[PDB]
Amino acid sequence: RTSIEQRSNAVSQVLLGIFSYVRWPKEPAVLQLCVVGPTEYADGLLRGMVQANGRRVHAERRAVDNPDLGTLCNVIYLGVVDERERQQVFRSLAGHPVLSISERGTECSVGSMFCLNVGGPRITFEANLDSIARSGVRVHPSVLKLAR
Amino acid sequence: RTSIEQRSNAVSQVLLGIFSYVRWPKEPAVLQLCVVGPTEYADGLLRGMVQANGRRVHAERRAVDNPDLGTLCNVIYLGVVDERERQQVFRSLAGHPVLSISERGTECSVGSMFCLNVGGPRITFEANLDSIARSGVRVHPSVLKLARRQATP
Ligand SMILES: Cc1ncc(CO)c(CO)c1O
Repeated sequence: RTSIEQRSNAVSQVLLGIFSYVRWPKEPAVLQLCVVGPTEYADGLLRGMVQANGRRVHAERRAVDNPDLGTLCNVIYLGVVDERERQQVFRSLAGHPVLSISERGTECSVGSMFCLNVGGPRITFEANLDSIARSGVRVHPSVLKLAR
Repeated sequence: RTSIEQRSNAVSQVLLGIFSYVRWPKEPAVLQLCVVGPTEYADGLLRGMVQANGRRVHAERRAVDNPDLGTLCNVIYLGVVDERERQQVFRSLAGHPVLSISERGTECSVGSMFCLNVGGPRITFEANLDSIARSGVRVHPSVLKLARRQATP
C-alpha cells in the first residue's frame, strides 16, 4: 500500500465525515459524487462509498466542461483546474444544491466550500464560509470544528 | 465528443502501443508503471494492463517526492504537477532506465519522453529526442507511426 493509497483512503474517510454535516433540499437515495479534473487522491472515492445511514455514494469522473455538473452531481470533488475552468465549473453548479470540495486549495477564498490539504501528517481542510452560504445545501456549523 | 472513461480506456491502448516500441536493458517479468501527480485519465491504467506477449503491467500511484521512482518504476505516467515537483521527478529518473509519458502535451519541453494530447477525437502524442536519448531505454523510431495515424482523421 503506497502513501498515495493510504491518503486516498483517508480522503475517503474525511469526505464521509464532511458529508454527514450536509443536508440536501431533496435527499437522493443514491448520493452522486462527481470527480472533476485531474486528481491524486480520488481513487478511493471512485471505488464507491456508503454513508453511515446506508446511503450509497456513487462516484464517477465528469469533464470540466460538462455543462450538466449541477444536475448530475450532488457532490463535486474538484481537482486541478485553472481559473477559466474553475469559473466554468461553478457556473454549472450555480443555483443547484451541490456540495463542493477541492483536493488542493492554497487559499480557499473562491470556489469550493471545503478545501483539503492532503500532504502532511494528517489531512486537514479549510472552509469557505461564503461558498457554503451560497451553496444551496444546508451545512451544520459543527463541521467547522473538524476544519483547520 | 468522448466521455472520460472512454478516453481513459483509449489512453490505456495508446500506452500499450507505445510500450510495444520500447525495450528495457533488463526486461522485467512484470512491467512496473507508476502514476505520479494528479491525473484525469489514468483510471484505466491503474486497473493493470497486459501486453500482447502476456507480460503484465502493474500500475499504482506514487508520490512526486518519492526518491526511488527511478528504481521502483519501469514506466512513469506523469500527471499535472508544478515546476518544482516535475524537476524532482526527472531528477529521480536520471540514470535509470525509465519510460516517461505525460497526460498533458506541455511536458515534452521539460523531461517527459512522450506527451499525450487527450482532448479531441483521437488521443495524439508528441515526443522529445533529448529526453528519449538520456532515458536509459531504447525507443524504436516506428513509435511515431502510431502518433501519425492517431493524428490522421
Ligand atoms: C522518435 C524517435 N525516438 C527515438 C529515436 C532513437 O531512440 C529516434 C531516432 O533517433 C526517433 O526518431
